[PDB]
Amino acid sequence: MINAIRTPDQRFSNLDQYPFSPNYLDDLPGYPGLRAHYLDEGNSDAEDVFLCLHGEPTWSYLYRKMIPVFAESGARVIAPDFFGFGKSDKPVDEEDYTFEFHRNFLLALIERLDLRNITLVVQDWGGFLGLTLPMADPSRFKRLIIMNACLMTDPVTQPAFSAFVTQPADGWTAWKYDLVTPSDLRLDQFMKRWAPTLTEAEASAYAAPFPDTSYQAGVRKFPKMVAQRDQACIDISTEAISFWQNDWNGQTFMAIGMKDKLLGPDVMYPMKALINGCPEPLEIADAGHFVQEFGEQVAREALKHFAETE
Repeated sequence: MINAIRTPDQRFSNLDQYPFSPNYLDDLPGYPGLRAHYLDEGNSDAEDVFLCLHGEPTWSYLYRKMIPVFAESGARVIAPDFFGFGKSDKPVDEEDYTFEFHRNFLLALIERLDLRNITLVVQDWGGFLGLTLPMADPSRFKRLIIMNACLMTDPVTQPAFSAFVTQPADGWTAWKYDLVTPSDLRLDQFMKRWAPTLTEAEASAYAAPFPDTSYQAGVRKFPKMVAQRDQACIDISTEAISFWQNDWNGQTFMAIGMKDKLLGPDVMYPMKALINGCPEPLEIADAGHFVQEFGEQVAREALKHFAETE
């Protein structure tokens, strides 16, 4: 079994702009005893479902500006927290966290809730994982909103998606050094550095899930998994490419956080070329890596784009 700890609800008591009522699932196939938290907003009987996937080191809090917009259009919004993150249970051992550990959780959740007509909404690890889900059951997915993300494939198949692991020094090397080498990891202080428009209250909401380092085994493992891609990760990621090029016939919307040192234009303009029918990217000039902090514009533009297409 997997040994996990749970964050005290008290830590989430007064989160700025997070009025969303909690939903949980403690009975997922392959994840016994592990309770997963997810948001389930908007009309539950909606034709469209926006599945919003977060990355590192965030949780569904990152979608708080986008969720109202999507919901007001008549849609259902599902925003799950990865194990190790947010209000989900947190495995204490880093080795329990793998690519398939998170990917199979997502497949398990989509089946349990039986989600169809999915507009996939992705960024960072939500992208790395999320972009390999449509091929597993393509009839469930109808659209994609891709923000600063790509696939964890091998450096030969796609050099773009590995070159940042090399450089620049103030880029990935800094991002990884800040997350895996501090024994005193203050996620609010980290997020104030990498998302410099965050208010003090917003930033502390990113530290809320982690009372102390014993809750951060999953926050440490994600950077390590980018650097050291395992065979299952490469095979699934490289097979996902062929899906996006050849099989994908759904509506796509892309938005780039232009100030992002790691997963900005040089990762995203390759990513565009691989997604069949991907239009011109909305380039948000003032946005860094966490484009969802400029998410009200992205959400509105995506709905406008999708509506003026079909």
